Amino acid sequence: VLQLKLGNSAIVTQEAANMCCAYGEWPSYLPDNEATAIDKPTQPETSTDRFYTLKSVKWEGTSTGWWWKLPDALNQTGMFGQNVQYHYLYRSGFLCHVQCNATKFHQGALLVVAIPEHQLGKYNTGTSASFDDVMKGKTGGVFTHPYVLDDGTSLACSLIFPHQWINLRTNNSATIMLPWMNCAPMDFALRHNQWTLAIIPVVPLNTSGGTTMVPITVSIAPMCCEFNGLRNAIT
Amino acid sequence: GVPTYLLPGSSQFMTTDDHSSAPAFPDFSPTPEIHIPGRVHNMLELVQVESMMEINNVAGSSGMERLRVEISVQTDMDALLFNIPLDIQLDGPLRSTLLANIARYYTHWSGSMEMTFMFCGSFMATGKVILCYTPPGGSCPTDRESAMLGTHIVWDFGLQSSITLVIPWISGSHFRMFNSDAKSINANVGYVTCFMQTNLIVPKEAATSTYIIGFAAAKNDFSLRLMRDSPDIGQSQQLE
Amino acid sequence: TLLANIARYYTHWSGSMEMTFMFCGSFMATGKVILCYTPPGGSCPTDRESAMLGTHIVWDFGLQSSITLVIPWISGSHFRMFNSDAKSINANVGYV
Amino acid sequence: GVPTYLLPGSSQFMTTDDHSSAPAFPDFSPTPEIHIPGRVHNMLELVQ
Amino acid sequence: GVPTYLLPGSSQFMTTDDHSSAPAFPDFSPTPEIHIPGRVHNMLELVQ
Amino acid sequence: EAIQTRAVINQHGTSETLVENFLGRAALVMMKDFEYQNFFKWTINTRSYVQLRRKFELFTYIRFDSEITIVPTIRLYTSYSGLPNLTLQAMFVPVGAPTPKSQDSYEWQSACNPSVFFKIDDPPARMTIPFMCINSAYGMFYDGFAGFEKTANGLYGINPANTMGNLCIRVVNAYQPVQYTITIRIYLKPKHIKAWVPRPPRTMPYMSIANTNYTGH
Amino acid sequence: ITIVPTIRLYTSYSGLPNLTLQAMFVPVGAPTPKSQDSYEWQSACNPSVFFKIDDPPARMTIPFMCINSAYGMFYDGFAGFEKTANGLYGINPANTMGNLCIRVVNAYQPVQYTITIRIYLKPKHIKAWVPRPPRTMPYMSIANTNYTGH
Amino acid sequence: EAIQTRAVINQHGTSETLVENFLGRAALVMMKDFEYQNFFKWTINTRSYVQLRRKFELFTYIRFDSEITIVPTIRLYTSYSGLPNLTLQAMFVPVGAPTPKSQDSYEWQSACNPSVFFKIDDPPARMTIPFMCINSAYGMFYDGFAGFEKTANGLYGINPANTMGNLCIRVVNAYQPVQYTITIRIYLKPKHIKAWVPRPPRTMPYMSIANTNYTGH
Repeated sequence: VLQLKLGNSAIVTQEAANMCCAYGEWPSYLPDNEATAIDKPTQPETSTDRFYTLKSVKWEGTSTGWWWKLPDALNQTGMFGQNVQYHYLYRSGFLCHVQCNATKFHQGALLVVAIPEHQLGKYNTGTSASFDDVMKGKTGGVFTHPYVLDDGTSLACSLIFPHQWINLRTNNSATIMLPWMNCAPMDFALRHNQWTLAIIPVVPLNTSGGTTMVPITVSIAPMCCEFNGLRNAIT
Repeated sequence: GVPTYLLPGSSQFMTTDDHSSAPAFPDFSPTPEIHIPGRVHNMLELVQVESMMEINNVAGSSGMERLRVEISVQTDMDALLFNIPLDIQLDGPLRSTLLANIARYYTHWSGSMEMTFMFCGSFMATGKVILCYTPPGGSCPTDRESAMLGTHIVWDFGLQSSITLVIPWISGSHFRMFNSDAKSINANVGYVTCFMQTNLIVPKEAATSTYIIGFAAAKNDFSLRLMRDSPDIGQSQQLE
Repeated sequence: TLLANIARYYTHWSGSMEMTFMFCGSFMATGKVILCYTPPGGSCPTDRESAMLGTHIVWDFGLQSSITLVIPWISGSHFRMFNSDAKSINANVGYV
Repeated sequence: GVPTYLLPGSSQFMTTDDHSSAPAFPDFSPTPEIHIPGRVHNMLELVQ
Repeated sequence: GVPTYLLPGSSQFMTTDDHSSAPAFPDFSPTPEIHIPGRVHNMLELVQ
Repeated sequence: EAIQTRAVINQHGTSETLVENFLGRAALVMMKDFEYQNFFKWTINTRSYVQLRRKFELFTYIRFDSEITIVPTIRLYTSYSGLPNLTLQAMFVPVGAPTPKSQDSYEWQSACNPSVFFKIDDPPARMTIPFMCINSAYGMFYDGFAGFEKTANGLYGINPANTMGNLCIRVVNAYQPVQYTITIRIYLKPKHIKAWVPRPPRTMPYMSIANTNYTGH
Repeated sequence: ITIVPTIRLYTSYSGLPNLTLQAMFVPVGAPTPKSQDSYEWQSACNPSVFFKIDDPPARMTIPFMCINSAYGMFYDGFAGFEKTANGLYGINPANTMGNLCIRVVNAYQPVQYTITIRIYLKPKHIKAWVPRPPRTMPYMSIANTNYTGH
Repeated sequence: EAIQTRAVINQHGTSETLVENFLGRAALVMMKDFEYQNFFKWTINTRSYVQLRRKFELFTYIRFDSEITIVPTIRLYTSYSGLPNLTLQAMFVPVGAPTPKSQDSYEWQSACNPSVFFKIDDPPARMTIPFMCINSAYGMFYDGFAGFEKTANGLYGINPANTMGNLCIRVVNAYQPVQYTITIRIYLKPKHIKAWVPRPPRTMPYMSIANTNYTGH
């Protein structure tokens, strides 16, 4: 049993921390040669680099799945939320951790997939999704049609995205490290999301004499937060 | 001056020509390229990504039910579990894979294929199943004995939850006869079939019904040729 | 300004800006004023306390008649949405 | 540019001309040639 | 002669093209340039 | 009834499945008619037709230069078969410039918008538009909003930086006595393609042009 | 392939319209158009040539597109085992060369005209194998090498 | 109602803001019609249109060669759509030479004024006129008078050395039976631009073409 410690936050894991780096890239920083032409960002290596543990969700036998949009999930939580609300430019990676608590008599498989630029869609309508439909904060969303990933694609081909499998008879943890995913060096946190952490129950949770409900714990830690300077001298 | 003479097709516009053109903004200086992860150089990199199959071919099953095959204590040894025709152009479990969707943009394909199956039962759930490979032109097995008599692996999913099959070679194309209107369809290039060797054994507290999911992808020797239009959507009539 | 008139001939602009203020009172006239800089996306100050709490210089024009401010970065462009007729205007990039 | 002037028979199509043409499938990569016995290089080989 | 074939946009006139043209006065010998102060090479010099 | 045939597929090499060749095909992106509104105006996009849209939506970020070939055709009405050799003007208007409203609007002499003058009986006009986006690559998908205003909240998935510009085509020649219809075909061939972050293919019918909504079948 | 079009009018001046023509090559693995304004004319994968009547004839080169290493001038066999294929002796589906579809992009003009199309084929990079006795008897069909008297 | 959006503008380099590129755009400098006076006559200047004039008035002295492209269009009246392929003659007359007064005047065969013969159905005519000024550079502004005569006193700001010459365009073909209107578009692209002594931009509406007077708004 090892621990994942980041700043003043620590998470105890079940040694299954075989981290999956998305597209084989570690989140590092804005490169020097890409920062000369744009505004100079500082590096607040403050408490922003800690795990934020959301409220546990209930996995039932009829669950369709849950998704969280980043950085929208942390936009109103802690020092990261403060820095987001006070700075107009941001750039950070993420380290999502998913854990499950179940007995040896439970069964089920979760597909923990990190979908970049997941433009959510609707069903039998022409009007686009409203603001409340997309920006769900730390509560997160719920899939309505997980078979199509709520966007008209296929969950079967979603395996091409950075993903991890949680098979209750093999492991109960997933760890996906997400680098900066954008077409611009930095971006605006308040009205644009880079990643969407989805947890789709491909195989339903089942048992005969079990609890019929197991908790799923999601912990997200911004990795290399960088914001615009708010204290450059004007002399 | 230079004495020149014009050739056939001098003023023609061919949609597949490769010529330089006149720049509209000679001094624009576009936006510098920055590093974006996950670049793709070859479309073949997409088909080697593992993707789920719809191994449940029972009629009436829809949505997520198509992605899993059920093993229960009521299932008797021996019974046929699922059958996967290894043809990526007809309706079958392979139709939903990334490999099939990409290959539908091309006409001829050849190479090897990787296939993986995952048992998603409880921890103490145990049992044996037989995975069989039939080469192209052979007869699909009809019982456990025939499956055992061919190329096969006896899979004990109680011990390990993942098994990987390596298909040696699949191939196919699209054909059209010369002076006939009869349709020509590529023949089958084999099957992969599962037969129950022993009945499922589970504890009292565990569930009596389990599931198996499957994945499929191509190897690094796969190839495609003669890009065409995918008929996946269609529905266009008059080039609107 | 000349900068604005020239930049109106172009679409995208970025870089730093210099700014100077001159006090043209009498010789013995004296006093203190506060010059504040608000970065893009911030709130424009509404009183002296808020201005002092941000990036600022306390300018005593009785001593020196010229003060120079260096703006770190301004940026802007012109935008047009794809399938909508709604007008798109670049957001504010700060105040002085 | 290059000052050029057109010649007689500039736009003509002669059935026996020998000119390169525009490829319709620039990236097709045709089927590799395999050895087939009994190749013929000259029609004179037939009359002997 | 040189076998040539015409391309799309052969006779078009694009307002932003950069091609040499025919001089109307091939032997005019314009007025020599003299030094005039305050030359401008870049429009960026104006905004500073 | 179908004949079950087969062939020994002998092939090798991967140069054909290159992304530069996958998306580097000149495809028809728009086809419009106007009988001498009174002129052709269309914002350039690759989502007009479902096939090209499905091909392009296989990646999240794509950066490419645009090659445009304009193929005009004219059909007369009511009586000889002599098609007039009219002069056409195709002008590219970037995002930061206004577009014309009428046939003789002032924007046709912008002197900053590139324009092409070409004739009906000539080879089709062709010009290359470079990568003009404010970002490093176009976003095939955008999970966000343009701004914070309530107006922008109805524009989910629309990034103003992803617009490609306007192509306005008119007949410079005045109104001839005869009646004619002009058909314009626009062919777009991407060049120097770079693609990032491949995505699952679309499997469901499209319900609109700017929301990725889905319906049955 | 060189396409040579000619137009003759009906009923009254001698002014032949300078129409635009579209010749598209459709490989074996693609559908062919059914009408003048069918959707396949904008395939974007079938190569197409746009050329005018009063221009030099269109010309494009189609490479060796057969699935085999060479075309079979003769085939002693059947496409498959189905009873339908048994009536198709000597027909190898791999030997088809594709379809050439040519249309007038210009709409229906008021006048009436007839378009004549001539297709010229010049093989390049010829390689031939296994010479055969020449045909000495009249052909009875296009796909069976049957023979009759004289 | 306006959406307050923003983008991370990433750019570098100054090659676009070069003066050679700032004033080196081919702009429409004149557009005139004549129904077969009876021919096109116009003295070349860059003050005809307000936009180009405002751009050029940003400097005091400019020296450049002139590239001229003539784009003719013909529209018929009253009945087929067959536009005649007429021959056009554009002749450049320098300042020291007389200009024609009628269609068949003697100056059309000057043999010292350069002339271009081109057809309607051909690519537009194009010729380059070098720097023909008597001074080292053109004067965008002139604070003085041509002479001391009382006639010159009404010509403030007019320097006779700053005239660029005359462009006379006619139809060589005789009067056809049909009635037609010819539209001429003149495009001027400066080359080898050199500019001196930048000036404050014009901020007020122009009241005339040769006095830099100003009025309200």
